[PDB]
Amino acid sequence: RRRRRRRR
Amino acid sequence: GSELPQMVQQLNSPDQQELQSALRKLSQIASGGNEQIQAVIDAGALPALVQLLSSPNEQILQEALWALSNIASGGNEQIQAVIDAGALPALVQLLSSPNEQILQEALWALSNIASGGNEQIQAVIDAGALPALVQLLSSPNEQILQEALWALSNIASGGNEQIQAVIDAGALPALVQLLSSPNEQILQEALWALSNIASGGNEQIQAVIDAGALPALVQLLSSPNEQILQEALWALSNIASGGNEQKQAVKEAGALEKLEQLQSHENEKIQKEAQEALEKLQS
Ligand SMILES: [Ca+2]
Ligand SMILES: [Ca+2]
Ligand SMILES: [Ca+2]
Ligand SMILES: [Ca+2]
Ligand SMILES: [Ca+2]
Ligand SMILES: [Ca+2]
Ligand SMILES: [Ca+2]
Ligand SMILES: [Ca+2]
Repeated sequence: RRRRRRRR
Repeated sequence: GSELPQMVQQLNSPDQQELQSALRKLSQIASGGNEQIQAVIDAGALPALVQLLSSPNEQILQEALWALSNIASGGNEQIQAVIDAGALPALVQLLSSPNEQILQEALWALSNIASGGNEQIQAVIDAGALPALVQLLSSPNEQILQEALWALSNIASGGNEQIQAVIDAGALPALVQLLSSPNEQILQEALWALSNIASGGNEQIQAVIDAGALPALVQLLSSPNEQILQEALWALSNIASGGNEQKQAVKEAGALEKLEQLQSHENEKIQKEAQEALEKLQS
């Protein structure tokens, strides 16, 4: 359940 | 009133320059952390951002999708607010888009929503995301395939009902085929999604076996790549955690010979995992 916030 | 609700009021403005400026600022705030995400939610941005997902204007659409995917990167209560606003039907519809930029961004928001609780993952399934996600596993576009794998792995990390919905959508034959991929990044993500399906019940672990995953997994143990090995071991160990019928299937696939050899590997993480997988099979 990995969450990703915006770029870089 | 305050600065943020004023920006929310400009999201339905007939002036597209005023609309884009406010949209660009709310998007920048929503990328600054959970506290800043809540300020955007409290100002009432979500119903307005959901309305912009239907826009034929790609410039408006790209910034609105960026804002929503970032709001969906916050806590479980914040993800629930995105669902309650009715974002999922619009997000699911954008999976059939021929625009690779819109498509990738729709995949970002959906995977972020699917990274929440079981009931939130179920809401993504009920919205009808699975047929499009399974179809995207056949894409020649490596970027779309990876985003679709990430979204599927997040859905497969759910409970019994969620894993069952992934199997019933025909995701296993496509995932087994992806084990024979020359792409190490795709291979890792397909192994991640398979490990999550194999983390379910004995019948679901058996569905992974019936799909023909074991011969590919056993062969991946002979890889000179330690990273691929760790991923393959994680998947096989999950299958090894099943019942006696499942344990016997791993033994017939010729895993014991490879796992015995992997106990003598230079890498300590490989040693521990292969010793643990062998413990599950022999007991
Ligand atoms: Ca207005
Ligand atoms: Ca105008
Ligand atoms: Ca247009
Ligand atoms: Ca295109
Ligand atoms: Ca390609
Ligand atoms: Ca390669
Ligand atoms: Ca190596
Ligand atoms: Ca372990």
